[PDB]
Amino acid sequence: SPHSTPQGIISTFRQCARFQQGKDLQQYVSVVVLDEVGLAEDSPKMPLKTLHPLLEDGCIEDDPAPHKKVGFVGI
Amino acid sequence: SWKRFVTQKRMEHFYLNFYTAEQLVYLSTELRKQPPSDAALTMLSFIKSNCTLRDVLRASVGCGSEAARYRMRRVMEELPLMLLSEFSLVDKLRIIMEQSMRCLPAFLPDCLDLETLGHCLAHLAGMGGSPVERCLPRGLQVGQPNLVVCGHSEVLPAALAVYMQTPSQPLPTYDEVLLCTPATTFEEVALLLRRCLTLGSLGHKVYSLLFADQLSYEVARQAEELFHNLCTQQHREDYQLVMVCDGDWEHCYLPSAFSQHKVFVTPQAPLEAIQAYLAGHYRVPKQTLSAAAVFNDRLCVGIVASERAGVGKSLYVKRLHDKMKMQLNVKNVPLKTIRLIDPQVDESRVLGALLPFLDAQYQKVPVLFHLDVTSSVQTGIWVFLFKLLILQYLMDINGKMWLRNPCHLYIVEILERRTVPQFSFLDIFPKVTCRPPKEVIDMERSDTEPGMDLWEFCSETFQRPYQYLRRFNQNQDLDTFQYQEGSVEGTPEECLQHFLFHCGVINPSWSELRNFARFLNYQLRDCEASLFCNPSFIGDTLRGFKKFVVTFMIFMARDFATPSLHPFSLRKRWESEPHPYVFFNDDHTTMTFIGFHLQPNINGSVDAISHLTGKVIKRDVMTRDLYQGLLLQRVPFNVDFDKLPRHKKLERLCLTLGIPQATDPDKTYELTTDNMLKILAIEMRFRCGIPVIIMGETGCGKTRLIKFLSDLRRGGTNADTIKLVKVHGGTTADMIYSRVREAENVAFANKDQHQLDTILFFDEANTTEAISCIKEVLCDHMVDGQPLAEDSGLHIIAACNPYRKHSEEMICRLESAGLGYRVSMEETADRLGSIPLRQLVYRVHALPPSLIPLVWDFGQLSDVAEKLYIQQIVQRLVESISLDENGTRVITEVLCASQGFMRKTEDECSFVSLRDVERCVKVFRWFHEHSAMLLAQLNAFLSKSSERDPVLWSLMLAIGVCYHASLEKKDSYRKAIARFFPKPYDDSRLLLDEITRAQDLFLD
Ligand SMILES: Nc1ncnc2c1ncn2[C@@H]1O[C@H](COP(=O)(O)OP(=O)(O)OP(=O)(O)O)[C@@H](O)[C@H]1O
Ligand SMILES: [Mg+2]
Repeated sequence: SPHSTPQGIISTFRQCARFQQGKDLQQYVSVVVLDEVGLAEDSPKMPLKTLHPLLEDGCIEDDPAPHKKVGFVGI
Repeated sequence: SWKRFVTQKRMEHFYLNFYTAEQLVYLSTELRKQPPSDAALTMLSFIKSNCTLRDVLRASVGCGSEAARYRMRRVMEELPLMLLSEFSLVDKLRIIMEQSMRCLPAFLPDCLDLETLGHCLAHLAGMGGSPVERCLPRGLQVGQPNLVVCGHSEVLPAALAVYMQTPSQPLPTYDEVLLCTPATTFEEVALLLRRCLTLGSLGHKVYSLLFADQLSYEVARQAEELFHNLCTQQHREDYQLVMVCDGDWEHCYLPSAFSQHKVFVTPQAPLEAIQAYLAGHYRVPKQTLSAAAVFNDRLCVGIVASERAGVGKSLYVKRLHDKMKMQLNVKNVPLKTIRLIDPQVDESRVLGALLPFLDAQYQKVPVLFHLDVTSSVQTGIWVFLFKLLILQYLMDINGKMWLRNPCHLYIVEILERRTVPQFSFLDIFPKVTCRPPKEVIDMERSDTEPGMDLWEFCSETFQRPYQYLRRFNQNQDLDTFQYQEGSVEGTPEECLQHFLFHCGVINPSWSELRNFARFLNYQLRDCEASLFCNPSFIGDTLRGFKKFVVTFMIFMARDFATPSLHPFSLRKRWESEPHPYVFFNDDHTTMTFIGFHLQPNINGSVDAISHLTGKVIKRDVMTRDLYQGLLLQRVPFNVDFDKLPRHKKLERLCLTLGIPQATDPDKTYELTTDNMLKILAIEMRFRCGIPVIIMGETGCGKTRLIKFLSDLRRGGTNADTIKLVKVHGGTTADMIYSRVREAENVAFANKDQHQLDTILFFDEANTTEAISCIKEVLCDHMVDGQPLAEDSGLHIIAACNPYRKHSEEMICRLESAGLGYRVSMEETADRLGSIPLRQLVYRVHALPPSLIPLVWDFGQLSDVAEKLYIQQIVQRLVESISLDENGTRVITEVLCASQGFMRKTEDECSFVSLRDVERCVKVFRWFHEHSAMLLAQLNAFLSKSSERDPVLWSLMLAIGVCYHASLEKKDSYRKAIARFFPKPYDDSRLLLDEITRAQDLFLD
C-alpha cells in the first residue's frame, strides 16, 4: 500500500528465508508474493528500493546464504 | 490534573517556559548533582551565559525554603496514616498522586520540584548581565500581535531587520525566534507565546514566529487558543509579538486568523546593513582566545563559496587550520568536519556530531568546525544556517542543546546554488569567494579572493611541468635540462598561463589542472629516470628526445584530463577519440607504445597514425633522425598487438604494468588492443593519482576487466586483493564508510604480508544519493571527515550507470499498463529535476559536479564480443549437459537473434544485456532435465486430444518464457527466430503451437 514501509518487505523476505532454512532447496522453495505493488511505487517511504538487493541475494546488509534466496512474484 | 498543574506553574514561573517537559526533568535531576553535566550547563547558558557550578550553587540558596522541608516532613509523617486509612489500591494511588503534586521531594529527594527549579532559573537570570531592551520598527505596534506577509525569500531578511532596530543589542536565540515547519510541535509554539506574554521577565525582548504558514492546522488552532487565553489572564500589556508568513500560503490558518493585524509596511534593510550588523556581532574581541584570529577580521563565522567545483574551498579550510596551528601557539587545534549528504538537512545528525565537543575543555579553546553542504542537499539549508549561525543554537526535542561558542570558528563550505530577491541569503554572511585559474589571471593579495597557493606552486607536481613547458615554448634546449628537487622558478601567473594554454580545456577548475600537472609530472619523472636521459650512455644519438616526449605527453594528457561529458547533457563516446599511450617501463630501459603507429613522411618528420584507420592523428611529433635512432635501440614501434600470440601480449602487458610474471589467470578473457588500452588507462590513473570513474552499460565488461587485472597482478597468491560493492538505493553513507574502512585494513594487511595493492570497486554508485560520500573518498581522500591513510595500497574504482530516458512509445506502454500509475508524472517526487525517475532506463541520481570532468566511457559491447560471450556460455552448457554441435549452433544463433530483435524493438525493450542470455540458458537447462518426463506427460495429454527433439523443445520453451511472454508483437519475434531453427521447425506457427501445448499440459 502507499503506507507500506521497507521493513515490511524485508521482514517478508526474512520470513520466507526462515521457512527455507534447513530444507532441501532442490525439493522445497519459499516464495514472496507482493499484492498491489504499484501502490507503493512512488510513495514517500520508497519501500520498493529494497527489492534490488533482496531479489539478488536476499540480504541488504547480512552476508549471503543459500536459504536467503527465495522466489518472488509481484502482482 | 498534572497538565493543569504544569500550566499553572508555568504561569507562576516564567523561565520554565524556556524548556520542555523532558528538558525540565533532565534539569531537575542534574542540578542536584555535583557537578552537573556540561549539557545541562549549556542548556542553562541560554539564561545565564557561561553557567558554572558556582552559579547553580548560588542560585539554589533561597529557593530551598525551610517551609518546603517542613512540608516534606509533614507529608512523610502523614502518608503512612493516610494510606492505612484507605483500603483500595486506587484510593491509595489517588492519595499518592495528590501528595506528589503537593510535595515531590518527599518521594524523590534527588530531584527538584517545579517551584524550586523555577526559582533557581530566575536567580540565574537575575545574576546575568544587563537585560535585553529591544524596540520594534515603525509600522509595528506594541501590545498588538503583528503580522507580516511576504515572499519566501524575504521571510528571513525581514525578521532580521526587526532586530536590526537595536544593533547594539545581542543577537536573539530560540527564546526569541521560532522557525516553523510542518513537524513543529505545539509545545514549541506554546512556550514561545508563554515567553512573550507571561510576566517575570526583566527586559523588553522581541518574539518572532517565522514561516508560520508551514504550521499544521491543529498546531495553529491550538496556538491561537493559547494566545487568546494568555491575553485574557494577567499578562504583559506591552508585549512585542511578530508573525511572518509566505504570501503564497497566506490562505492558511494562522495568517488568516490575524489578517486584521496585517501590517503593510514590510520591514527591510539594505544588504550592507545586515552585513555590518552580523559582522559586528561575530567579531571576537582581541583578548578572547579564539579560532577567529586567523580569519579576516576576527569573525567567528564565515562562508566559503564558489560558483563551480574544484576551486579551493577545502584547501582554504586546510590552510586556515594550519595557520591557526602556527599563530595561536596552542599544542593542538581540534578540527571537526561535518558532511551534509541528505537532500533534506537532518539537524539531528549535526547535533549528534557536535555534542562530543560540549565538554568543558573545549569551552575556552580554539576549535574549528567545518560544515560541508554537498550538492546533494537541496532543502533545509537556509533555515539550518539561520538557526546555527544567527540564532547560535541547535536543538532536538529530546532535550540536548548546542550553543555556538564565540571561541570557536564555524566555516561553511557550499557551492552557490543560485537560481526572486535582489540578493541571496548567503551574501549576508562574511564570505570568501574562490575563483578558478582564468578568473584568477584576469581579475588579478586579498584574503577573500585567494589566488594560487604557494605551497602547490613550489611543489614538484607544478614545478617540473612548469619548467619543462617554460623551456619548451621558447624552444630552448631540453636535452641538458634536469629538474632539481625543490627548485622553484617563474611566477604563479606564468605557470597558470602555460598550463591553461596547454591544458586543452578552456575554463578548467583547479582539480583538472592538478590532474594534468600530476600526469605530466609523473611521465616526465619516468623520462628523467630512464636510460635515454641517464648519464649520456648514447653519445648524441637521441637529439630531441625530451622535446618529443613533452609534445607527445601534452597530447596524451588529452585523454586523461579532458572531460568526456557535454538536464540530460551528460554523454560522450569512447571510440570517438584515439588513445595513443606511451609508457616508460619500471626497468628504466624500455618503452611501451600502444594505440598508435609512427609513420615517416616526405617532410623528414614522423607522424602519428591510428593503428586501425591509418589516418593521421597528430603531425610532426618527431624528426626522422630521432625515429631512426630509437629504432636502432630496438624500440617497439608500429607494433600490432592484435596479431601477437597470447603469451606475448601477456608479457608486454606485465612489463608495462611492472609485473614480473605473465601468469595467465583466465584464458577466456580476450586480450584485444582495446581491452589492453583500457587496462593501461586504469593503471596510469592509479599511478599518477587521478580518480577512476567509469560509465558504461551493464554487461559491457567492467567487472571482468577489473577482475582480470586484479588476478594478473595477484600472481596466484591467495589474497583478497579486490572488494566489489554493489551499490543500490538502500546503500547509506554509513555502509560506504564501513566498507572503505574495512578495505583500508585489508589493504594494509595485504601490503605488509604479500606486498600487494588492493582494489575497491563500487558498481552502480549513482543509484543512491550516498554517491556524494563516494566523492569524498575519491577526490577528497577522506572518510566521514577523517583522512585516508596514504601508502596503504588501496585503490578505489567507481562505475556509473548511464543517464538514459525511455522512448516515448515505451513510456506510453508503461503509463497504459493496468490502471495506470497511481501518481502522475507531474505530481511525482521521485524525479531527477524535471524528469521523473520511472522514465529513466536506470534509477540513477545526479553526479556531483566534481566527478563530471573525470567520468570516461568504458565503451559499448560490440556484436563480436556479444557473440563470443554467448558462445562461451553455450559451450559451458554443452560441457555440463552433453549437447551436440548442431544444438550449440542453433542456440547461439537464436540467442543472438533474440538480443538483436529486442534491441531494435525500442518501443517495448529499453534494456538489453548478456545476463538475459544466462537466464535463458538456465531455463533451457531446467527444461532439458525434466524433458524426459514432461514429454511423456505431453504424449499422454495430446493422446486425449486425438516426435520432438528435447533440445529444440527446451529451446522453444526457454525462448517462450524469456522473450515471447514479455512482448506484444510476438509474431515478429517468432518470424525472426524461425529462420534459425532447423526444418521442419522453421515455422512461427509451430513455435506458438508447442508453447500452447506446454501451457495446456501445465494447466492439466
Ligand atoms: N590555488 C589552488 N586553488 C585551489 N586548488 C588548488 C590550487 N592549487 C592546487 N590545487 C588543487 O586543487 C584541488 C582543489 O580541491 P578542493 O578541495 O578545493 O575541491 P572543493 O573546492 O572542495 O570542490 P568540491 O567541494 O566540489 O569537492 C586540491 O586537491 C588541490 O591540490
Ligand atoms: Mg570540498
